[PDB]
Amino acid sequence: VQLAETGGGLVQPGGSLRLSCAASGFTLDDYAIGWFRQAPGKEREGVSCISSSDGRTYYADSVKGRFTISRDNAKNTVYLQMNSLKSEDTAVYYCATEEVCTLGIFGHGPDDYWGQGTQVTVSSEPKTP
Amino acid sequence: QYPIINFTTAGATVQSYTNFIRAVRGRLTTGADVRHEIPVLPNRVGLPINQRFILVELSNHAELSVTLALDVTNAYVVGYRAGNSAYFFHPDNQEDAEAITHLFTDVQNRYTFAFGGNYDRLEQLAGNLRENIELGNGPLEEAISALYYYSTGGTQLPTLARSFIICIQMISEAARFQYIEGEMRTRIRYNRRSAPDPSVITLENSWGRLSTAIQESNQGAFASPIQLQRRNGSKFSVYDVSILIPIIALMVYRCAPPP
Ligand SMILES: [Cl-]
Ligand SMILES: [Cl-]
Ligand SMILES: [Cl-]
Ligand SMILES: [Cl-]
Ligand SMILES: [Cl-]
Ligand SMILES: [Cl-]
Ligand SMILES: [Cl-]
Ligand SMILES: [Cl-]
Repeated sequence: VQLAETGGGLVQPGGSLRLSCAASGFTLDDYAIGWFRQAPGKEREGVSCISSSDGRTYYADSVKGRFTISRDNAKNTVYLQMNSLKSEDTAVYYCATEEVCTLGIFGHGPDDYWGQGTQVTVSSEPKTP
Repeated sequence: QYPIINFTTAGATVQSYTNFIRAVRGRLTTGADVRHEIPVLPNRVGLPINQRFILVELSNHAELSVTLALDVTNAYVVGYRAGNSAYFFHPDNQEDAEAITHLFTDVQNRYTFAFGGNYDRLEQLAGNLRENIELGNGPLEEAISALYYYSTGGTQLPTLARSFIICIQMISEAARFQYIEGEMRTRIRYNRRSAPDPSVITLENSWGRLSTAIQESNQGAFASPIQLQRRNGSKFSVYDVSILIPIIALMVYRCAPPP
């Protein structure tokens, strides 16, 4: 069982990025998949989730209208399209499996599986690779 | 005389249970009153009797079946049928006592318990709190059997009350809360039984207050926070509707929608 995240990097304010979460060893089709983010000195927070039922999607207020989550079942992969990026979006982004979408508010579930994360930095000026 | 939704524990899967709960929800609400992306149940006031109840038929591999009756106004169990016998919780007023005479009308062997179906009473009768009653497909199969065997003289009251606690959580509370449906799905997926953690218990205890806070909210904010618990028992406060949208699947009607 592995969840592999890619797509992070440094992007300019107002720019866009697409993160990928690819599963191995199991099928993402029968789980909800959530994106979470941890910014420096801040509580880790749910960002977006997509249900295993009927493609229902949920978003944190702070990203509504800017981020879009989607799933490609044939590729066993979930994506987070991030547009209109703001400095406040800088964080490590994680994906995780859950049975149903919760945006993390009840804590980690005992059987939830998390990836290792990708750094997203929103800034006009260069930085650490 | 009312819509019936069927489910069996025999060979149950995540998918069969999910499809069952979806059907329950679809019969509890018309979908015409949705607020903050959460459906609202029908208003009880003036609700015609033909619209008041739905039936949930549960079967197990031993070929026992019981049919629960749910009140559409609160998604809660009011009684059940086993064969041609029916049993009802104590009703709260004359109108509700009259309403339940319209359930299982081909059954003359009918009994109304001296107690209601609230958790406080059922836990007292069961001799155990919800935190010590295991849930899962096995518990549900056993609860079906116990409800059935009350009608043959084979279930004593503590076991009956425990079995009601199981059914109410796995059917009524799962219909109300997608999060609770998810907790039951986990138990099916991993073929396990376990008691509900504090997040489940506190949500159950908070459904009426959450329904109020959402319907009385202003700019998506609650007038006063509601305290919930995480799975590890730690306490946190909720101030706004948005984070509850994925959690809550149905709300009891509290007031008319905004103009
Ligand atoms: Cl979900
Ligand atoms: Cl069974
Ligand atoms: Cl109805
Ligand atoms: Cl009510
Ligand atoms: Cl009695
Ligand atoms: Cl009572
Ligand atoms: Cl308890
Ligand atoms: Cl469990």
